[PDB]
Amino acid sequence: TEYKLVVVGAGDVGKSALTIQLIQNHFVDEYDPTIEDSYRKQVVIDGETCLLDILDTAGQEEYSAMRDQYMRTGEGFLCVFAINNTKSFEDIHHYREQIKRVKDSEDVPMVLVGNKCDLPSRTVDTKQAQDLARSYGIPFIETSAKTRQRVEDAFYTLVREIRQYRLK
Amino acid sequence: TEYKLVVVGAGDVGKSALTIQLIQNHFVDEYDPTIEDSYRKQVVIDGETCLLDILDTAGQEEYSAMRDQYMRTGEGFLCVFAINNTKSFEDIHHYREQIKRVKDSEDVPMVLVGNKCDLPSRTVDTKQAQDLARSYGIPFIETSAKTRQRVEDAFYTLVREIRQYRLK
Ligand SMILES: Nc1nc2c(ncn2[C@@H]2O[C@H](COP(=O)(O)OP(=O)(O)O)[C@@H](O)[C@H]2O)c(=O)[nH]1
Ligand SMILES: Nc1nc2c(ncn2[C@@H]2O[C@H](COP(=O)(O)OP(=O)(O)O)[C@@H](O)[C@H]2O)c(=O)[nH]1
Ligand code: NA
Ligand code: NA
Repeated sequence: TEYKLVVVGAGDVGKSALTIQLIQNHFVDEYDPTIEDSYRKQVVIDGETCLLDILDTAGQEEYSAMRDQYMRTGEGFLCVFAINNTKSFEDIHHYREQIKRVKDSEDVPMVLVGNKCDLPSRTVDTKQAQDLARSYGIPFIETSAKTRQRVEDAFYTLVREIRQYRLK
Repeated sequence: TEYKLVVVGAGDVGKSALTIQLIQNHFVDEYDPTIEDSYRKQVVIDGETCLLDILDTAGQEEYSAMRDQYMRTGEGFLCVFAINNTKSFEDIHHYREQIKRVKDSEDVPMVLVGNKCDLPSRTVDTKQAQDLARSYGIPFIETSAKTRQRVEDAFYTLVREIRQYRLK
């Protein structure tokens, strides 16, 4: 039932920062007196209960056995790069292709995110990213976790993509 | 083929500290000229290629959709508590029971670890832990990631447990 979001992308692009910001304003204390302590947190986005996972192959998942399992379990993917990191943008295709392979489908809920849009030191232009998103058939959003710009929007977009996919 | 180790336990018991220490002295640069860049890191413990994963339900996996998948993929479990944290010891049974349930088996390679054995502020006695390990049928090891005591031993023990299990 819950929407399973997975944030993917190169290391140091702001996956953790984005997810923490989102959770900060979206967690609810859910009351259930038939469980220990009675109050578990859950994340609710655009009126949907969401589960959230970060696939971090640069850090926490470098020596991991779980990469393909994150991709099989995940329902929608936020593919993140940083606007000051050309390599992180170049890495998007590899992640996208992986997910496509694992899920064995051309149609996966995905949103492309260019993070750190507050930085003056841009090397990835909006148009480059737009072209990429358009090739994939997916939305593109620029975000900044530092300044809190379009963070909720990116997650909201992905939720909506998953909602549309589920209606098929 | 590779040994899939999963470190489980309450938050702040030293799972990350233990795993980082282990990796520090066990990673090898593996040369393979048919791949990009030619040199991927791998972890080798007791002459076995290992993959390493931390299940952290207090942090990185609190809102996660992946708990049961970590347990299904994992082959051996390092169950960690801290000797100054009574609650973290009380939580071991819950983790153990979860893994048993997910894997549908009484026989899972497991090692019980009491971490932070360098601390003077003990509330879990060695005998308590020994009794627990003995009930489970598994080794118990006290460790300190801070002072670097028995860290390799704990992982070596779990590797050996997995080796024995695989020989069945
Ligand atoms: N200027 C700026 N820095 C950011 C932004 N998001 C994250 N960072 C920083 O980038 C680094 C990597 O962030 P982190 O969330 O750890 O990236 P992850 O490795 O992809 O999870 C940290 O220093 C963050 O503070 C952002 O939108 N703008
Ligand atoms: N004294 C002491 N502190 C430790 C030890 N291992 C970890 N810590 C500290 O305990 C805290 C939690 O460690 P961390 O690895 O983040 O725990 P995790 O949440 O289980 O991954 C940090 O402040 C670590 O530095 C240890 O063996 N001894
Ligand atoms: Na790493
Ligand atoms: Na958390």
